Amino acid sequence: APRIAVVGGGLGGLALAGMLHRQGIAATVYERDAGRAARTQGGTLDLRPESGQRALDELGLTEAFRGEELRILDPAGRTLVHRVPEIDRGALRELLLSKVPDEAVSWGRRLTGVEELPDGGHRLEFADGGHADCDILVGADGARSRVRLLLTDARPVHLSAYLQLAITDADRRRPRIAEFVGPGSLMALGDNLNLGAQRSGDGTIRVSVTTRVDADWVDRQGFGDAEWGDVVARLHELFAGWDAGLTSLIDACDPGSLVGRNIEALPVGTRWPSRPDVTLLGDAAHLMPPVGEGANQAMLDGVLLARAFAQHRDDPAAAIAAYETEMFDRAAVIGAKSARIESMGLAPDAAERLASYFNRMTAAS
Ligand SMILES: Cc1cc2nc3c(=O)[nH]c(=O)nc-3n(C[C@H](O)[C@H](O)[C@H](O)COP(=O)(O)OP(=O)(O)OC[C@H]3O[C@@H](n4cnc5c(N)ncnc54)[C@H](O)[C@@H]3O)c2cc1C
Ligand SMILES: [Cl-]
Repeated sequence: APRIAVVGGGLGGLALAGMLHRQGIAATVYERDAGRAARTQGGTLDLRPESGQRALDELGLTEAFRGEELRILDPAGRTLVHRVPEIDRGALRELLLSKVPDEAVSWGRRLTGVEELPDGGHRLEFADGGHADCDILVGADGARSRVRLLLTDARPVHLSAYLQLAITDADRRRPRIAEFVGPGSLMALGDNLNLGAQRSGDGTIRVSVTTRVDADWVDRQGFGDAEWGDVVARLHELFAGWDAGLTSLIDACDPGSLVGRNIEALPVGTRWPSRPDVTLLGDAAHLMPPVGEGANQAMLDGVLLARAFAQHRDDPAAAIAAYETEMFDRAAVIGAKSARIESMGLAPDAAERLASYFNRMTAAS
């Protein structure tokens, strides 16, 4: 009856804990957040049949779980290509929490250190000064995982800056733009600089800026201290030369609503020697850019690892090793494909590359 500790009550950590519980296996989730909705989580996720949806199915949440047009543009506004499972992130977290016993999540416990024990297992050190011991440790603590360092010294590599703005109540307040975006999404591809817009089912349009810059670029802009007029002017300067129709999205956005982050990823094919009493899942195991659909993979990781523990109830080393063999292979395949997509879609000549792809395919007609 090993004491299993799961650091991180995110998508993967909760999926693991819920699936272990459904197999009769107790585990404790240690989560830095003060409560179940301490951190706002806006937007929607598309869950895939083989991953996100499979997890909800195995968790017993299939019932509970229940136009996506896409336009790709160039900076002049020309449509390069045209194409014609959704769940709110907050609602998904509620669904996952409903399958984890309430008393098995320790809120407000932020892992700051791990000390290996001679007899096996680990001592978990927390910011509040307390500790907890376990026999099995699962790192489910996200992109900046603290547990990851027990398995590998591999670090996330910086890829890009990502800025997120909003248009609230677009149908009433910005009807032209609402009609221009429509019910799906659009992405305009420039020179190491992309502009995206995605309509949500709550009446809002999310506007994004992605640009190939160094890790300190977001901080250097000082958006959080700037007057909104200056933020808009700087963004127009960033998009100099673009079609004024496209860049009017900037002026339509809710004043004061800009969140900036860095997009990063562990190197493709990252893996490690399997250890007998500790492992990783989700972003901790294999952080990828958003195109890697890491929410889906973290949920899949969680239920596959639980199945492995239940398949080897007398040997957690065998469970961890079986889980990792499959997880290493899946992460390598998806990581390589995500890296091709991320580097082709954000490039000095991104629009040209996309057009060339279809021009080439015509020759095979
Ligand atoms: C901009 C953006 C868009 C994305 N879009 C999509 C999409 O459309 N589809 C998709 O499938 N994926 C998407 N992803 C990826 C997805 O958000 C992540 O891959 C996913 O959340 C990984 O889940 P996780 O459980 O591994 O980590 P997380 O969900 O980040 O959970 C980690 C948890 O650990 C906690 N924690 C962290 N450190 C500690 C500590 N020291 N002690 C205790 N607790 C700690 C955190 O508070 C958190 O609760 C997107 C990601 C980004 C950045
Ligand atoms: Cl309008």
